[PDB]
Amino acid sequence: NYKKPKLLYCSNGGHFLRILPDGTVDGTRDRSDQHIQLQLSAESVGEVYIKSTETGQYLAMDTDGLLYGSQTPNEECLFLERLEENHYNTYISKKHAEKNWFVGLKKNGSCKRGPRTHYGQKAILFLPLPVSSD
Amino acid sequence: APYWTNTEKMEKRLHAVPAANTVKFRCPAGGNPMPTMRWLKNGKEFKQEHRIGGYKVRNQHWSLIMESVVPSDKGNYTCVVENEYGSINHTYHLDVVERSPHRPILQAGLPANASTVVGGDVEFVCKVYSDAQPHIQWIKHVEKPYLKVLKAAGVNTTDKEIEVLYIRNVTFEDAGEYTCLAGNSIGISFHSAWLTVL
Repeated sequence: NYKKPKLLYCSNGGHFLRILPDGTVDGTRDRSDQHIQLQLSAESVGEVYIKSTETGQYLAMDTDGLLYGSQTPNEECLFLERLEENHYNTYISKKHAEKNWFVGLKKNGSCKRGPRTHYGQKAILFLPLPVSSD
Repeated sequence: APYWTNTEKMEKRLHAVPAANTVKFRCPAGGNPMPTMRWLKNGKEFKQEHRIGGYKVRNQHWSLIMESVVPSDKGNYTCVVENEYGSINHTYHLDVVERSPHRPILQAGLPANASTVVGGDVEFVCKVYSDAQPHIQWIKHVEKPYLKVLKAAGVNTTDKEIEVLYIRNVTFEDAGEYTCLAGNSIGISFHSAWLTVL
């Protein structure tokens, strides 16, 4: 929904998307941790910039693959609110439209990279959930 | 003396997964003997029937999966794996989501038309709603032929400046129609506003 900061669950391993203060991005399961609270906004129709509410870092790879959090609203942070008919969402890089880099979840809570995602994955389908056990 | 055997993916405690999908809870384990098993969704026993389409089980690698999911079977679901020598168990929360891949829904009746003396001025309002996160903007038909834009969203202008127009010392400049564009991938449309001005 619009309203709230919401969390990104990726079904592969279930991980929630969380941005640690040093800038690096993975997911793990405890939903007490402080950095999975994200609220989203739109520069435009197609895309969204995601930011951890408490520490104020957006998500931005660069060609990199290396899923990092940037301090600046820059040309690294802007990925696609993809809603596929299986109702999960997904998110793929600004940097391109090139070759489907997408946001992932390796089964072990260590996703990366974008060269090796595409060809599936189940690593990529995310759900927006609420704060609570609502 | 029963024991859970290969944490395959018990580290997947949560399974958020959209309506009608399915969803596989496994609880292998072991111990001598075969441990009768049973299962719990936040309480005492859960059987079948309490779901239409039933259940179907495996007392063969003992686990559970079911399928075409709906929101009313929400909750925590508990492995329990016992013999005479003890018992083990695990618990899985299930979170059924429901998306509407339509484009933003707009409240009936907004924004509503208004009027005040010049030098005064009053507002028109838009309400978000609600899934594919919308990108939002108002326009007005002036100029000789097209409308021209209020100012964007994601423009670094947040939850506050949210159109909620503000019209300082309302001139007759402003005279005309005001409309409310907010889109996602599905498309976009809304209703609209004229100002009855003095």
